Amino acid sequence: GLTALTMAEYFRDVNEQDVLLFIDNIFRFVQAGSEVSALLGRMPSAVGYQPTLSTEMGSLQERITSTKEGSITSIQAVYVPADDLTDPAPATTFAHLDATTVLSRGLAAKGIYPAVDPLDSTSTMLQPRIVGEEHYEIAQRVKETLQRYKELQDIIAILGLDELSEEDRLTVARARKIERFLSQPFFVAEVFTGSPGKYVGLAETIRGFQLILSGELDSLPEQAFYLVGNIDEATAKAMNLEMESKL
Amino acid sequence: LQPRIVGEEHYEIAQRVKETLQRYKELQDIIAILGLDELSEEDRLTVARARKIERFLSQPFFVAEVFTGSPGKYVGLAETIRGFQLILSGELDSLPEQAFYLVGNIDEATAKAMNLEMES
Amino acid sequence: LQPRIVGEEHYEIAQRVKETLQRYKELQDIIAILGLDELSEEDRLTVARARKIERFLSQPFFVAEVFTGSPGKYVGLAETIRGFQLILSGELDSLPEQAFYLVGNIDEATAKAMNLEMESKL
Amino acid sequence: ANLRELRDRIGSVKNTQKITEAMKLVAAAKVRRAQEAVVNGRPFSETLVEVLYNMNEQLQTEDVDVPLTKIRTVKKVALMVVTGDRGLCGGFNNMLLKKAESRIAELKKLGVDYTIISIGKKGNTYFIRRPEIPVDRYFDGTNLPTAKEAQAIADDVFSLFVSEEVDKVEMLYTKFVSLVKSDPVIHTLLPLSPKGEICDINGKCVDAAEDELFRLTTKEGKLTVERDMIKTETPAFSPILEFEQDPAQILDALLPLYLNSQILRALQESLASELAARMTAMSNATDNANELKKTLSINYNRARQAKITGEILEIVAGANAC
Amino acid sequence: MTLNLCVLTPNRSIWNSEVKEIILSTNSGQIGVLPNHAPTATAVDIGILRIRLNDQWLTLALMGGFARIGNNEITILVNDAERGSDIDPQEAQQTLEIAEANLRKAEGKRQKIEANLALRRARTRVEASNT
Amino acid sequence: VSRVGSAAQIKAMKKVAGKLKLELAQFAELEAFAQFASDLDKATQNQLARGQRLRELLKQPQSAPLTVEEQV
Amino acid sequence: PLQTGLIAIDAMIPVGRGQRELIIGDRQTGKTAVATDTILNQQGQNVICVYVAIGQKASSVAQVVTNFQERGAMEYTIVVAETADSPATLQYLAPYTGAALAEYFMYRERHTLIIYDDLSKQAQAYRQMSLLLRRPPGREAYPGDVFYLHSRLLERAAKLSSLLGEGSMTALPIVETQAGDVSAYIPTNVISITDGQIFLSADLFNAGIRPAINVGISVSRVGSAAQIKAMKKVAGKLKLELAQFAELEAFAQFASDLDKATQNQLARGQRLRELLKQPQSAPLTVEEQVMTIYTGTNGYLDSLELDQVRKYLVELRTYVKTNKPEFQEIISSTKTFTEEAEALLKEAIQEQMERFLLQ
Amino acid sequence: PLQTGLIAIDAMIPVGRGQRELIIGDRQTGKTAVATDTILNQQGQNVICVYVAIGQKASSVAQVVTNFQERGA
Ligand SMILES: Nc1ncnc2c1ncn2[C@@H]1O[C@H](COP(=O)(O)OP(=O)(O)OP(=O)(O)O)[C@@H](O)[C@H]1O
Ligand SMILES: Nc1ncnc2c1ncn2[C@@H]1O[C@H](COP(=O)(O)OP(=O)(O)OP(=O)(O)O)[C@@H](O)[C@H]1O
Repeated sequence: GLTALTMAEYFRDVNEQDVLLFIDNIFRFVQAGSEVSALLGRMPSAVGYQPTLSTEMGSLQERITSTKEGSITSIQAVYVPADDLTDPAPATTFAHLDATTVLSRGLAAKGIYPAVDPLDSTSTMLQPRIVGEEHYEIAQRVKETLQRYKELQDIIAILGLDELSEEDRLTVARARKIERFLSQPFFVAEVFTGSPGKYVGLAETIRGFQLILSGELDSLPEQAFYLVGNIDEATAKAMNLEMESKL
Repeated sequence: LQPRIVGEEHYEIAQRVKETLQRYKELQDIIAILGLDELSEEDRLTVARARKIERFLSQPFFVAEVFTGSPGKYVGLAETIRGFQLILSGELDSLPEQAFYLVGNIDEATAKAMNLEMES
Repeated sequence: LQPRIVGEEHYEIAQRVKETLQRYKELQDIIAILGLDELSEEDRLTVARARKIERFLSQPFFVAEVFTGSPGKYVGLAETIRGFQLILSGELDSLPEQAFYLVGNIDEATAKAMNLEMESKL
Repeated sequence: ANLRELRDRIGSVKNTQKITEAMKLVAAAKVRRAQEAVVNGRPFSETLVEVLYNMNEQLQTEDVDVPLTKIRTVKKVALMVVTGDRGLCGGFNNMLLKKAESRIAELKKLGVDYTIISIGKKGNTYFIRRPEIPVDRYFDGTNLPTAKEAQAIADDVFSLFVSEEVDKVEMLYTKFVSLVKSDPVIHTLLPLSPKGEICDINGKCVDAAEDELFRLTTKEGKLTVERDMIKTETPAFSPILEFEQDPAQILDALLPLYLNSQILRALQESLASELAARMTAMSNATDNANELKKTLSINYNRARQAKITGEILEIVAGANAC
Repeated sequence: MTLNLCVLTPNRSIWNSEVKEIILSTNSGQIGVLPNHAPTATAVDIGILRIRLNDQWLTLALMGGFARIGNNEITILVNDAERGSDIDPQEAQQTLEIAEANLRKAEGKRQKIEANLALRRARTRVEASNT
Repeated sequence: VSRVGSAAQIKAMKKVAGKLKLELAQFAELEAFAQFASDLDKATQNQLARGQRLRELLKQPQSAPLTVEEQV
Repeated sequence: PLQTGLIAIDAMIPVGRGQRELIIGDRQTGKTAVATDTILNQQGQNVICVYVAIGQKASSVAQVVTNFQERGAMEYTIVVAETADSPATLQYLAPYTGAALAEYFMYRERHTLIIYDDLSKQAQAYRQMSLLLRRPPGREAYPGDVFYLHSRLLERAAKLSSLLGEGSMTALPIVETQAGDVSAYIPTNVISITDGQIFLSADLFNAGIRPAINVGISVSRVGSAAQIKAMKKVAGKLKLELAQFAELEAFAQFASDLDKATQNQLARGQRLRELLKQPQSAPLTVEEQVMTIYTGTNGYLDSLELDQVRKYLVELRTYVKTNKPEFQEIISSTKTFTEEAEALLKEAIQEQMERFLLQ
Repeated sequence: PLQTGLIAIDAMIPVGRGQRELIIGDRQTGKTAVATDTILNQQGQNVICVYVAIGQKASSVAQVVTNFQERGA
């Protein structure tokens, strides 16, 4: 890990680049440290880890920063031992994490790659002061719509969409379209999915979600938003799905 | 707590209090998941009496007048014994649980219950 | 307990006893809180037969008549197979559970059932 | 073996949560089916009440003198109670039996010679274990309440009345008006108005606010009910019906249909209300088992870390002692 | 080719199909309704209601009620109706023997009426199970 | 438990209290299982009643003993 | 693909040549049984098999080797045996000699299979000698290089590079958990090292379902690349339907008052579970299990009773293998589930349903 | 009183000068927003403030110190 961090710090410092340092399972870094301390004979810390757990972790995490030159951003895979977030490997890993993306087998199976869970993913950046009041409120409204959909899935399973209230039906349709619009074709997954892949900045993101969330894009199918970016492409796919009907 | 040291009346009242509290502690987890609606009539009566007992156990302190207000009460032993005889005997069975919370000398519990019902 | 070693009748009756006891152990918390009355028709029969099997697994030992206070019994293998096959056949559904407690074989179970019925009537 | 029994307790709590949410969902399905049953049994009673209103208007000047509309003011009383068949009920059967205790406590005072017909299972178990109450019949929910239970009840109460042994057969049931709350009502049944309107225990025409055809719709993300006033009713017109039977005997052959329809409607309402109470009780129990599972998982993680710590500290203490 | 006929039990609509000739077991006696009948409102007895499918004359098993005749759109409100034959007569005789037995047992003035209604309904149960 | 068992008892106590521990454990399990049973048999109610009478009999004030004939 | 003969493995947790799959379970759940079924299923394939018995009882190894000689799986197998009376050094060295033998055969262009039965015993032997050499212990007194012990061994199981010979060595280590503690030290080590894990449950073993594979918690990081083209088609439907059954399983006691589609999915899952059952030392060929999955997942056994599904399937597999060898040939040569194979299979299913309803 | 500026603290958990009041919670539940609120509230009062960051990441200290500098504390 320190070898990788040195190779990344060169690119940051000397070339003034924005570096993306990918760590593999950072649990195995902590585990290898616990191994070398058990070998050197030191007395273990609480749940069996090395006594130098917090300092060993900090000596790594304190060089993934942003200087006046560039910025190293790290995306670290985190394994939770015994699935508890209170174990000293997650308890000290999470003292250095800024955001969190959970990848969901549900979305991976139902075809909504990238399979990031929208509700179990967090970020300390998603605050008004940091991202703008508009961005914050649209993100909160999308989370509320998805949460209402997840709460209403069982009710629509029992009764049906024709038996819900009008506002709840409108919510269910909007959330369906939103869940399908979170998906995106990748420049890398292009080679087997075939779709040419898209890059979608944040401005077009919030502007497409504002439209799909207000009552402007309500007269469109669900599969017109699926696997596109840049909501104008969603309207183009919609026009194609309507050409299939006028034909 | 022996019938030869504290007398038989004190001993029997303490035993009955601990018995109802033990029954309550037993069915605590069942009434935590399910609730009181599933218990029998005698078990519901024991639950209500155990709740009145655990409220009549609290008391205002002179040294804690800053935290609770409602200044402290000194309660003798005879008053405690009469109050718990009154609770377990079924006489004080139709008055709110909050009438017993943070008082001394169960005549104050009755005064508080009357005040609460008249205030609504 | 392999079929080729133990015989198909023995192997299958052992498997059925073990499945009934495991199903009863898995039904334990859906009973212990939610009520034995609301249970389905198949699970009530499972619970009844599994309690009868649990009682019938017990046996008085010759060396333990100081503890059980009753004479001990030697039970051959064929009588065990026949007794458990009777129990989970469904024809011993009429005997009380306690008629299967601490009995040698299944004729002792039926005799104890008869005695219990006599004590209950007169 | 303490950690393993903790793991097993947590697993049993997970099983309890899964089965309580299954019970909640199947109770919601059964509420929807009971609503379907009510809306399917509606039009029969609609045509019946319009026919009977017209015929009574054709008979107010007449001498109808049917035993069902007749008033026997000597006032014996026959309270009847429907209760929950199955269990856990939220607090359904408790409130029902409690209002029954209230009514009989008011009645045995006045000497009106009360008596009780129990229809539910929890009700009749309560009544047999509390033998200080006179009782007339027992019924159960094993038999379906859709047709045969209610038809037997109608037979029993009809033969109770026309053999003029008792007056004032009134019913205690619990109309499904809301998910979390369902307050029981006492409606009189047999001393019925000739118009054909269901009354209250006193009789001040509570058919006005009956709010037919409850239905289930969510409000914002959670299921509620919505109950309106008047649907698909055409009672006004009555052509020349040119009766073939006797004008009083027409009502004599008609009014048992009103008795059966009212009893069946009350059974369907109390069934839907019992299932709604069960749904809300199982929702509460699922939520409580959820928070209990969370607390158990926290305590177990703490115990596991403490066990690992103590074990390794003991091992290293022994090694350093060597 | 005939007037519309509907039987309605308290919970469900039985069948909204029309049949040609219908004999009605009434309180005054068996009457038959002819197509394009003038509207006559008749009371119904616990008896045998039979239909004419214009292909085969068939019976309905009802437990009482009241029938209205409309302008070729008639309604029959009953207490309990069994369309056609659904039970066989053998269980019906195994039930009539207990019917006549419990009449002898139950002789209270209210149980008098209970057993009399049990007889009146069991009899029409059999005489509708005839076909 | 007692590893010595009824050999540490007089013949009177062996006669009257030989099969009692196992039946008391069986009653305890039965009474546990009958808490979540709605309808009961008459024999089950009688067994429950006997178990509860015995459990009331099992009580003793401290330093207030019974002899062997009182125990019998 | 590395065919294990167990349908629930080859469809749900497929193992490939060069993959390290963990057979982890509790005691007496069927780990050795799964290993033996795989070694017996390697009969047709030219896979050299290695079974390493570490700290076992000598009569257990005797029974296993006589079972091998009986079923004829001894001509392509080697048995490395270090019983529990051996010094700790020999039980610690035995898996490495097994790996050396399999490496010889692997680098000579042959495909090999190695089973390390109870690697936990090797870890305990290494812990014993580490403690006796006075080394600083760790958690559960294990030396800090016990992960190195296990990883240095498991990384030898490779799939070579087509210029080294296209050979491979599949490793099937066996790890025994205690009291269901998957978070125990050595199980976590081997779970971190190996490609996938195959969990066995004592509750499933007692409930009758044997082999007691807990598919909901078993993973295979290799995925469908360890399958033939004929198996992925039917495995998709098997996966989807078993997942739906696992969802609705809590609703099985309320099946009567449920939707018809939900009752259908519940019955479908509860009779798909019946075809996952399998007797010991009877591995199925890939065509037999393809036909079994096809029938079950399409619903040509949604009419029979659960006490008849297994018997019907045995009679059906024998019927197809005897009467219509063209289906076996299509699935064997082309390795794909051809529409002609579907036609032959539907004809055989119809004819066998008639012959079975003839009783 | 030692006023923190927060209504809830100053109303229900009042703190005086000379009291050791603990700020206890999970991670990212506050406590540093609270600490900085109490420090920024001492502008008029004649109170020296000390802030010891014992194991925080360097960027958190950077944010806190720049907020202090900007707001004048
Ligand atoms: N598929 C199966 N069908 C029937 N029985 C089986 C099956 N698999 C295993 N068994 C039975 O389970 C018993 C134990 O199996 P096995 O020894 O393979 O498990 P194990 O976990 O290796 O045992 P141990 O824990 O002693 O190592 C054996 O008697 C065997 O017959
Ligand atoms: N009162 C508040 N209003 C708005 N945002 C707040 C408030 N308090 C805290 N936050 C936001 O919540 C996030 C966490 O708060 P804070 O920095 O106080 O916790 P913390 O002490 O850093 O937790 P930890 O040190 O364990 O990470 C911060 O990014 C902050 O912007």
